[PDB]
Amino acid sequence: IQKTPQIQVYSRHPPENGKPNILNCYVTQFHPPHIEIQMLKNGKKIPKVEMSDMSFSKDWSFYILAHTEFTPTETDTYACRVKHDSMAEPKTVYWDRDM
Amino acid sequence: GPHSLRYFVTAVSRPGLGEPRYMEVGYVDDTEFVRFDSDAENPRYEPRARWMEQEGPEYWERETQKAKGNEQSFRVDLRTLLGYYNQSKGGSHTIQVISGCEVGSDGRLLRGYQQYAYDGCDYIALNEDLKTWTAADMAALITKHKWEQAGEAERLRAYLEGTCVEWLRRYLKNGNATLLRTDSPKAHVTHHSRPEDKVTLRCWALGFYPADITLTWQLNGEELIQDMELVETRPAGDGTFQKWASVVVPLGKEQYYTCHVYHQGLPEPLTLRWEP
Amino acid sequence: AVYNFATM
Repeated sequence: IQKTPQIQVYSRHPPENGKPNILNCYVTQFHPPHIEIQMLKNGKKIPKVEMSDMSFSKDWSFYILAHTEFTPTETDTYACRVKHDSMAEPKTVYWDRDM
Repeated sequence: GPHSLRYFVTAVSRPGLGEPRYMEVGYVDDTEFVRFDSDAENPRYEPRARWMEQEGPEYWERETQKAKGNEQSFRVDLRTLLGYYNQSKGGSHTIQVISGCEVGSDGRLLRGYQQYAYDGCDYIALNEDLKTWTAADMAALITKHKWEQAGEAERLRAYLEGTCVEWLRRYLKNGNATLLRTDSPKAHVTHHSRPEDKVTLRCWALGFYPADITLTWQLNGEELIQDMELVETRPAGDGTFQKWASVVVPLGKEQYYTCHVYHQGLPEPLTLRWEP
Repeated sequence: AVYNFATM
């Protein structure tokens, strides 16, 4: 069986330019467990990314959090790019500050 | 209220690429507190919550040795199940286990559990009696029979009633400032235009602990559960959680819809609307 | 805290 990841990108606090925050990429509801999750700043991989909160749901699908400390600036764009066998191409979800 | 100790364990084969990846992730309630990952540079059990600094070197040594033994057991299991199911050595397979216990506010056992899956499907589980197994297929029936002959349920029950509850009590004591805290949600509503003279209203709840929460939208006193989009409550990187729920409403009529937030840290539930 | 799991 094969389940496509749901990818959600969000900050811990409502974003304010110049104020430290945390960016999150929660990747959920997927199977099989092999996966690549990269967080990107202006199209470039962010180096210090912490992986945490790995769990499974009742239907055994995998859940995991990538997160990183960050200080937003008005020009910076952030994204999460995920490669999984369920998807022909890597899927990228962009942080939408106004969501 | 009640509390839980849960281990999420995963073994994943990688034919052609060496030994399986093996991980154990431990939670007290909704908080990650320990982890073992076979792919780390130096694989050992590690603290994932600050209060686990209160355990000495002997704790980390024992848990590490136990994890390494478990890793070897799961390696064997992956090969065993290939035989049970008549599968080739060339494909990746996954074993998953959820193992743990829940206690009441008085520290006494409410429930124990141990559930296994293979390739994302139910395999075998301990029943709520803590004495018998349910097997989902004929492969798992082989495992059930081995475990019956070896007295495995009694060994497992002794863990669940003994070790599991006793360590859970200790973790709750040591981690009380983190685990028994309440962080109140802070909420806000955002507004987005749509085609067709309609409007998305999104109610956000931020910064809360524990994870259990309810967000609803109301029109004229009635909940709109069928028309709502939402996300599953989700961790926000610092031990708190967040959630949103949205509804689509007619332009000009946003004032009539209210978001309601119910949580442990809200003596009275929040009621809010869009603020132009 | 973690159980010592049995082989399957």
